[PDB]
Amino acid sequence: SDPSSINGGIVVAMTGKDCVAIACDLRLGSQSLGVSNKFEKIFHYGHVFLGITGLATDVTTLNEMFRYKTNLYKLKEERAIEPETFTQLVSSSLYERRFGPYFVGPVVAGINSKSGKPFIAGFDLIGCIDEAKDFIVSGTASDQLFGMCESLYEPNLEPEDLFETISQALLNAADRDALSGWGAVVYIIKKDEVVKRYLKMRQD
Amino acid sequence: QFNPYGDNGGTILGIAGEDFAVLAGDTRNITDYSINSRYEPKVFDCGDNIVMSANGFAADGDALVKRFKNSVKWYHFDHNDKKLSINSAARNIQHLLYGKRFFPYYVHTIIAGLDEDGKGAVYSFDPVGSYEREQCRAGGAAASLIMPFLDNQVNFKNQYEPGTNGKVKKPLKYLSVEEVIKLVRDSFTSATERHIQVGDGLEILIVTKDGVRKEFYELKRD
Amino acid sequence: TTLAFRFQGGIIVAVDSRATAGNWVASQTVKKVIEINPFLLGTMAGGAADCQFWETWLGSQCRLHELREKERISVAAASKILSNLVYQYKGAGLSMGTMICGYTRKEGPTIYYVDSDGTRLKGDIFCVVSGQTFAYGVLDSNYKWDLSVEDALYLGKRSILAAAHRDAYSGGSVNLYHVTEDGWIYHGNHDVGELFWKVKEEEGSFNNVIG
Amino acid sequence: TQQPIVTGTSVISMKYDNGVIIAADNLGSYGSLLRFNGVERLIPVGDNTVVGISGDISDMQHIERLLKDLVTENAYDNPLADAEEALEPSYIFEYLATVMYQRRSKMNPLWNAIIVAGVQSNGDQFLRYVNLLGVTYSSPTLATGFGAHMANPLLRKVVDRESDIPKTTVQVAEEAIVNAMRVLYYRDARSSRNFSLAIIDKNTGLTFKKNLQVENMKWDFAKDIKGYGTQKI
Amino acid sequence: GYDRALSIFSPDGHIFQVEYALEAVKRGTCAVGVKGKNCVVLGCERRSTLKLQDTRITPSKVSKIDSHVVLSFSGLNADSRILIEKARVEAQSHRLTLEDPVTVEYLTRYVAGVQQRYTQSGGVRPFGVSTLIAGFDPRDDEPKLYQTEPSGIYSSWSAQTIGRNSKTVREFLEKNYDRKEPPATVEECVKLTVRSLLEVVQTGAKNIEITVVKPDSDIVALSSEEINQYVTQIEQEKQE
Amino acid sequence: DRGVSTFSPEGRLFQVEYSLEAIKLGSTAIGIATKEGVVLGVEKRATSPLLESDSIEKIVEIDRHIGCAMSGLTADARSMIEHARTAAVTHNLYYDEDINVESLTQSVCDLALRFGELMSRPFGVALLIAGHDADDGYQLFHAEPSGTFYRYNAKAIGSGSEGAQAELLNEWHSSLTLKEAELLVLKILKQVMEEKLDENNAQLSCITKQDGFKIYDNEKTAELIKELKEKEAAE
Amino acid sequence: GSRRYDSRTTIFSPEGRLYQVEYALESISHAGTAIGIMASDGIVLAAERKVTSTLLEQDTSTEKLYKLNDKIAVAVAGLTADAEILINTARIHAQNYLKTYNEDIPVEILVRRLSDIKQGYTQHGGLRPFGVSFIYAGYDDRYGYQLYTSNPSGNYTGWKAISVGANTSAAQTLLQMDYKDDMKVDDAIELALKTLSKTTDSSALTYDRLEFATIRKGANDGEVYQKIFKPQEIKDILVKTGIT
Amino acid sequence: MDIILGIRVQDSVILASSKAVTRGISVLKDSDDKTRQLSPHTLMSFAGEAGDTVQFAEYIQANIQLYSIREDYELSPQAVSSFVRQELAKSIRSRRPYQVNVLIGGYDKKKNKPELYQIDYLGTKVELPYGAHGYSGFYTFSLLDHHYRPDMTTEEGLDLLKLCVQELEKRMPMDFKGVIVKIVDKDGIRQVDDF
Amino acid sequence: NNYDGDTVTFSPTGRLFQVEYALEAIKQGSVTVGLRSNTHAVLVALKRNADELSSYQKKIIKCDEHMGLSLAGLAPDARVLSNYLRQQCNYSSLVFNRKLAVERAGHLLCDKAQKNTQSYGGRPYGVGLLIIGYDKSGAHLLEFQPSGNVTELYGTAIGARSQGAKTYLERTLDTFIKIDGNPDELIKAGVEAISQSLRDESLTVDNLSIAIVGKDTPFTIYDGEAVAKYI
Repeated sequence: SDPSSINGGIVVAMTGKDCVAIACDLRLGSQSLGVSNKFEKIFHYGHVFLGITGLATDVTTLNEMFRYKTNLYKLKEERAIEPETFTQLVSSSLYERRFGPYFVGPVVAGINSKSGKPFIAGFDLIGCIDEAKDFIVSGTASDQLFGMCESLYEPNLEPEDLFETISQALLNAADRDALSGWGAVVYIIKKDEVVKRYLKMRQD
Repeated sequence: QFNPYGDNGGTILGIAGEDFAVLAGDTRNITDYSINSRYEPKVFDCGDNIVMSANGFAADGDALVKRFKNSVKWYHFDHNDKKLSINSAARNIQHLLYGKRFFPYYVHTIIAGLDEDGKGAVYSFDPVGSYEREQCRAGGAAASLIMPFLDNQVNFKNQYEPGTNGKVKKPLKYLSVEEVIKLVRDSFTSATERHIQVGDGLEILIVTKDGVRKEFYELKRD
Repeated sequence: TTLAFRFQGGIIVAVDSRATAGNWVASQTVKKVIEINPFLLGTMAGGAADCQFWETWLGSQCRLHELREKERISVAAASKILSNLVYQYKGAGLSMGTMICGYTRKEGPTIYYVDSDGTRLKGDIFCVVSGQTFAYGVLDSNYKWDLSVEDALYLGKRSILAAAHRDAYSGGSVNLYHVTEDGWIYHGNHDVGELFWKVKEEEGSFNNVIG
Repeated sequence: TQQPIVTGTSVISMKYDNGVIIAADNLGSYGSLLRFNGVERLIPVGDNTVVGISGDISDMQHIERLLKDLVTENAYDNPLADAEEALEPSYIFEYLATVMYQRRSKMNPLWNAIIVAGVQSNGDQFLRYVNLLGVTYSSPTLATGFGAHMANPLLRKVVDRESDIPKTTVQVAEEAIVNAMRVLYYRDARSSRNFSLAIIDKNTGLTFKKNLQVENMKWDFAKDIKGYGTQKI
Repeated sequence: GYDRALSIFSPDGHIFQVEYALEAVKRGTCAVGVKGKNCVVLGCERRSTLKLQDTRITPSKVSKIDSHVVLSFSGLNADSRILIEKARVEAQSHRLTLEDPVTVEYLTRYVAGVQQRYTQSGGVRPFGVSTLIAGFDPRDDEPKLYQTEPSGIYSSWSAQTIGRNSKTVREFLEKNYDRKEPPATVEECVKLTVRSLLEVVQTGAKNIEITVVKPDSDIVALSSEEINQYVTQIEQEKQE
Repeated sequence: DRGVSTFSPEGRLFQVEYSLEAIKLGSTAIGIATKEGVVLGVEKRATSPLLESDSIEKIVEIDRHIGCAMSGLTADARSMIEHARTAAVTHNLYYDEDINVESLTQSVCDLALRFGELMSRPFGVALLIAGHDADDGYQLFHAEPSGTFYRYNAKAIGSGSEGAQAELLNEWHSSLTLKEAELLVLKILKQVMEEKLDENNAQLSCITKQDGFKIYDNEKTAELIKELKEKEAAE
Repeated sequence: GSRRYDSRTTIFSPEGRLYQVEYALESISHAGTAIGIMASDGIVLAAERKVTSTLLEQDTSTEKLYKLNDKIAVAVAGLTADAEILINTARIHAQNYLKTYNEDIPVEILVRRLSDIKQGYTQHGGLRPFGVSFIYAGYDDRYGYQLYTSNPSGNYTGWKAISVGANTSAAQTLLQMDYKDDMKVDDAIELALKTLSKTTDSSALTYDRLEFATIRKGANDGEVYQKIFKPQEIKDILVKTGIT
Repeated sequence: MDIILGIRVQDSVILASSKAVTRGISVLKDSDDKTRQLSPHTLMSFAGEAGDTVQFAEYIQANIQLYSIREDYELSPQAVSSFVRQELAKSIRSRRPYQVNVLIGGYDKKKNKPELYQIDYLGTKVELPYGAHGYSGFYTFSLLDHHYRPDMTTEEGLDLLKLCVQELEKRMPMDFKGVIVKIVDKDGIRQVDDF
Repeated sequence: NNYDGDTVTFSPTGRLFQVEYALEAIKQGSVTVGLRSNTHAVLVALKRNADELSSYQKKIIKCDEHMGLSLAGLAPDARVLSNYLRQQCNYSSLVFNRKLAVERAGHLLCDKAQKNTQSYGGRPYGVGLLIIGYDKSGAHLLEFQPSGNVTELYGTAIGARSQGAKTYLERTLDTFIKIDGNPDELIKAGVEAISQSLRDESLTVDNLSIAIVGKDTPFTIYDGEAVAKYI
């Protein structure tokens, strides 16, 4: 009945020393029934990464919509969109459906190509912006992720250290949510290399 | 909230003879337990030897009768003053009723006249325009009291030839206008006794080849 | 109660004639078969007005097809005109259960069930017993493909009688139609009151009655 | 679809030998509060018609403006506006009836009950009723709200049928109306003592009486009533 | 919106915009239709003024409307695309509502209807296009060939040609096509179509396109070499 | 340029008067009304011998009791026929009966003057509308792009009209049989046609109360042509 | 009324030509020459900027070669402003197709749509046609490398090699002479520059008067790269081919 | 309720769909085919609200057939699935959404690979080895999660599907009156008579 | 000349030529007469045939039970304007329970015609109408011109050779106005009036069309052997 918890799933993003990390689970369900364990929730438009939790039809629709908009941006601007600017485009796009909104919890992660400054942001379904220095959480286990991040996180973590922190934050949060899990992916993002790792976790 | 419908009571009766037809109704208009009028006609001459009554919500009945009267006027204009046949009138009224399918006319419609062969005809409609041709029809609040009487006394239903013990049905026969008027008067007299919304007066419109004539009889005012 | 089944001799269509408002019996002479064209029949179940109006409208649309294409409309095409129309009004509260029956050289004997829900189905037999639509007859035991026309007429008549007796909202008289190559034929109206007693005496069935 | 806020109670009327009489109290109630006194609810149209209105007062003031606008419009390019082509009671009624039924059919009604009283060109008495549903009817006596329940029974004892209208004088008819207004003051919790009365006669024309009061009231018997059964003091 | 009446009558009762549209057709590359006993062949001219052309990707002159009906044209190429698109949409619309593919006559009547509408609608000019519409009706073995023109009139033809020098190739067909005995085989029908184009084309190289439509949605376009074999055999018989 | 709805100094609409010229260039159509029925005949006029003549449709059914022959820009007629068929069926839906021939004609003529700056120009085609109804019996009407219609005992339109009309003026009487009317249409068509009249380049049709509107077979018309030739050779 | 002042932009001439289309084609014949050459292993787009100045910022300038997506580019000949209206429409259609089917638009489908828009301006609306001719260079996995052209009429055709704008007659003769089917991109680059160098109305062909682009499978493995040449890169390929 | 199952084997896609049409406590048909051929190598099975199911499938069939005629090319299953999802994703925020759940089985001739897509009435899409809609989902899934092998043949796939239907008949409370089975491979779409 | 291209253009002398051309269409039309007493109002119309096989074009149209007109000019334009009168008469009846005054029917025709003379793209009406009626102020006769000018008259005539009938009525004014409660004699005066506009042709049984409305007489049209009495 509640659109934002029919399909389930989670996203978390963190900042480190000259790096950012974004991670998600792989589950898609019809409430109690698990349908797919290959439903990735993190998309990238150039060097800007977008995670989306919530109603899965809207996750897919918004991915197709932002691919569309960032493609037209790049053709007109003659450069890839930056995290700060994409954040404003997500917000704009969500608030134009104010009274008929997409039932989603978007998360932006990426490094500004010019300033080299790590950047993360989160949004509500109507496009309010949460621009935290430390970490952003989204999905059916947001309460669990807030708990894990608030205790595990310390500032200025090296890439290989930040990986362990965000991985343990996701895995332990997902295991306390019925509608999250069935695998997980972690993106470690540096200025000019991105590593993608699939985590071994419980399939119940 | 605001309720767009009301009930003004009353009862209408249409009987078709071999070479005539009658449409009758009580002249009483009510709301709730109050009497609005003891004489407010509900059976109208619509031209081309057609008599029409829309019984139920009085507002919807007045509107529908107006639209049909208008419909007859434009038939003459658009078709070189062709007489509107009862079957054509019936089909036209169906389209009028069905137009408001999702905001219906809360009325029971009966029209009487002569068919193209000169035989008496009665047509009966539901609120949303379903219609059928019949020998007998009663509409309105007291329809349930009158229709069984008409089944028994006009169509001779559940009547058999004495001495056959149900082997042979009573022969169907065409009633005279005088016999039909008696049944109409008896039906309304009976309905007035047992229905609170029926009384005050009875107005009968008789349709023949010669035209439309009107008879009025007083009913109990309690 | 409306019944339409397919056999070697063509299509048998049998309907009752009772109309009700709640428990009130408004009519026992209602015509629940509309003769769209010499080769096309429509049965009516659900709202009396909805069925009468739109099946009469279908006859108009079928007539226009004949004019524009100099050919009889196919039962498939005629059924889909009605099915596509009701689908536009879906959720507005139209109540319609209907079977479009005809014979054409292209398709042979064909029955299509068309619903107010927008359901359109082709089948050999369709039955509507108050509020319920079935792909089987009220009896269905006697049904074999190779049946005498006059034998098949009786099954259809007997099937309406079965439902008329048990179902409170079915009754009045039975209207019979036979659909073949070169058009349909009316097989008369049979009052259930007279029919019941005759059938009982001849068949030795309805023993639970007493008379 | 709305709810009525400021409201007017009964309008009562009847036919007599030579014309028609209509009356209504001068109150505009805001629920249980008797807020506006001196509200006129009988609105004359020319010298041959009076329109009495009960129900929502904001809707009444709208209808008042439609009628004022109807007189203006009728005069336009009409040399016989004050003669053969003057507004008839029957014309004014059919217009209001049309508006009332159209407004109900758009589910946005004028929350009123209306009685049109007047005399026609040929001297025929006109008296017809219409309300928020567009329901219409005529009778030798007509009344809205509480009037229907209490006034009609009293007026129907003077004119019970059509044949009684020639036998009913203006003095007898006015007496019956004034008495009915006193009964409504006794028994309607939304009535006032102050009312307006209008006579439309085929000979003497339109007589409009304002600032009429219910008089000759019976209260003296109240002093002798103590308690609700067993109390003696 | 632009309402201006561009197709109007003249004092001699002619609609010049419709007649000038026929002039656009006259300028177009030649198209010919021939129906045999059990087939219809559509021959089309390719003007050899354009070489360095990519024949793989260049719009072909014969367009499938459905699996069983084809449309060729003479006139404005751009205009033809709009009629082809509308026809293809109507073909699927007919299948969807009637549960049967269009008859050749029905598809023709539709395209002809569109052409007519653009002769008495404000703010629009007529189509500078004539069409040959060929195919077989569903479950029928009787060949069908129809012609349409900018005015909107249409009719059925044993054989017909449209476009530049159509007067010449119609002359050929009128003396060479026998109604009592039409081309019995595919070979005979293709031969007569290639022969009719060779009266006008120039070189029998990449200038002639041939499309054979047989009953039951059997449509194939002949290759360069296949057509070249017909061109060779015709001239070797002519040398006598 | 100038308005499409412009009047001439003589008080005639330019575009209407010009359309009447287009109709004069059209193939001949003849109608004869009798007490036994109404006959409709047309010249097909194929532009080439390769054109399959039976595909030339200039006589058209509107309803079972109303036929229609056309002359002029015949493509313009398709939407008029479409409207006529829709009007005839729609009236039968609303009133459960056959539409009067005059009412159907009046409906078609209401399209005529719906042009301006609605459609961009008048229709370039005239119609002969033949039918039967119970009120006024067998009827023949001439519908013009002006919006005017006249009833006729007999009428010819198209290229050979004024020659044909003068022939109909002499030949028509109130006692004509249907067989006489058929031969008379064939006789006058054969007179005004360029090519020699046969069953392939001319087409007959009639409307009777009993059988309704029928387009004649080529085999049936062929026999009436042979019957005509013999009776003309008989004196 | 307003009829008096209407040019009637969508009528036939007595010869059955479209006045405004014919006049638009006359306009385009004065525009800088654009050439497209299709090879087995890629496509070349070469175009000539119209009489430039020494004070024109060339490195940030674009008038001839425009990107429609990652797989399709166009060379322009005519009104630059008119072209940009159509280019933005094409860019949106390409992204509409990708959103609907989740596949890059086939080259012909994009070409047909832009051509169908042009056609409309010639048949209805009473507006002037677009004064633009396009050369489309594109790759898809159905037909591989493809060259198309469209003109104000809305007609489009496919090509192995083609020219639009000024001196096309001369350009097309030179291409028809030196083009072979087994030709490679490096060869096609040389042909394109040699053709412009001979057809140009300018005294000499220099880097500051050219826009150049290649679409190569010369992208690491099984994919396609678009290269819009920088001023310094156009200068280098002019020395390599031996024109300066 | 209606059973629609899909299994993708090594070289084909098999779709099993229940043959019964029921509205309330009435069985309207026992031979219903809940499938539409979108293209020669693409098949769609649908379950949902009466009327919406057929109307949606026929609407999608017409659009895919139009594309095929216009481009003389067959849209890839990935492309057809994306088009279908987007039509459903439009309909959820429409005045009256289509209540249809579909399975799309197709053979991609370019990649020479069979593909199965599951899409719900909201426009939720996933690519799966096996899929199903409704109550029959929970059972079949777990059964297939145990038996399905990626390199299974068409014959092996049919046996596993045969097992799923048999187990569904015992375990399901409603009578779905058997299934119709259709195979999608390189050669095209065929119906398995024996089942 | 240069100022007759459309209806939106005044000439240098302040004339509207398109309107004047429309006025010409009427003069080409067949003759129709109108006259009234205090009790009755009569229309007499000469119908025109195409040829001897053809019918005689109907001239008189009923608008309501108490009102109707005769036409001269474009018949389709009479159909449009008569349909508009039918609607306005109908609106008055339904909304106000009031028979529309003849004078107010005139005012409405005038205002409808005017709009077509002041706007680009449109054209003036090409027909002239004689409206007769009986209302609450007795018998009325109106003349309509598509300029918009509507005039109340005792009698008049429009169409070809109308001047003959108009002169006769101008002499007979004092006689035919006094023909009260005698319908036959008022029609005789109308038939004798239209007779003054005939040349070569005379009034036959299928040629003559008469209509009458009065105190106790609904608007009725007489054609065929019903007018043989007056020949």
